[PDB]
Amino acid sequence: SAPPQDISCTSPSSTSILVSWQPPPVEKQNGIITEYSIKYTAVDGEDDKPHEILGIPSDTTKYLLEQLEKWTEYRITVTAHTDVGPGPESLSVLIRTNEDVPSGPPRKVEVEAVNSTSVKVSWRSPVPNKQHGQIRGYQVHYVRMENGEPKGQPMLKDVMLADAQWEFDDTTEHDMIISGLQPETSYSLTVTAYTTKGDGARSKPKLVSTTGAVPGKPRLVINHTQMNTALIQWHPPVDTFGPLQGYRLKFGRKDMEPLTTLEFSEKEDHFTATDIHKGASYVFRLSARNKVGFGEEMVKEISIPE
Repeated sequence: SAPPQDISCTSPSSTSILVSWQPPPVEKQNGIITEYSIKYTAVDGEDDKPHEILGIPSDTTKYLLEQLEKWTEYRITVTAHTDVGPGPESLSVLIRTNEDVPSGPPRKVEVEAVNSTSVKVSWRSPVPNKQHGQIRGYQVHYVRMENGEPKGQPMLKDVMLADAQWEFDDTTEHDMIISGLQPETSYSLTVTAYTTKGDGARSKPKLVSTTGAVPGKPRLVINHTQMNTALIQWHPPVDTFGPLQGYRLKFGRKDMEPLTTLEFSEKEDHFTATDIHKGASYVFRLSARNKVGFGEEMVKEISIPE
């Protein structure tokens, strides 16, 4: 006898497969067809047991398999029955149900401050058996926090993978800098992965704050003193953003490199520079530091008249 023909399987959802067939050629049948049956088995699935669709009407040539596993392969045959019994089963067809969105978050989310206007976030792909498809990209969500609660509107940055690193994305080490942020401000960051079907589960939010700002520029006062010296005095910036910790002075002949670098504590606010000769130009560059670091340098060049 002849089996069903025109076997056609398609997946309309991540958990379903539409099976289609036609009766065997009537000139090649024997008895009258009375029903169809389907055999379907998840290959490599959580449930590897064969399942069946029974009692399909003789005039019915399509049937929807449902409650299948997401993005999973199924091997399928169709069999025609007569009043005698079942005939030979069709050729075997294997297709995979559709992709879905990831049910797991990106793995290993880590955050850290960069400077006063930016933070860094790192992550890896979701657990492979929770992706439900080829990961196509990620979205980093971040919202400004105030007293432990979100204040501003959330923003996002989308990262889309290139075709070249679809295949090795489980080994790619992902990271992103978010800039354009406010000094000394807390942000709550989440990361999602996406497939073609859409966005998946979000990581558990992680807090990260930008650093504080560095101090403003100090003010320089310069005097010509005896024996080819100059008294270099300074005043702290009014904007220190916390306790000042010291100063850094770079000085020497103008354009002549390298300059001499000296550091001072916050308690010191003058220095006598030596080898300051009449008829030459000298540069002084002074920055102030807090625990974050040094602010911009106040830069002054002086020329001693002859």
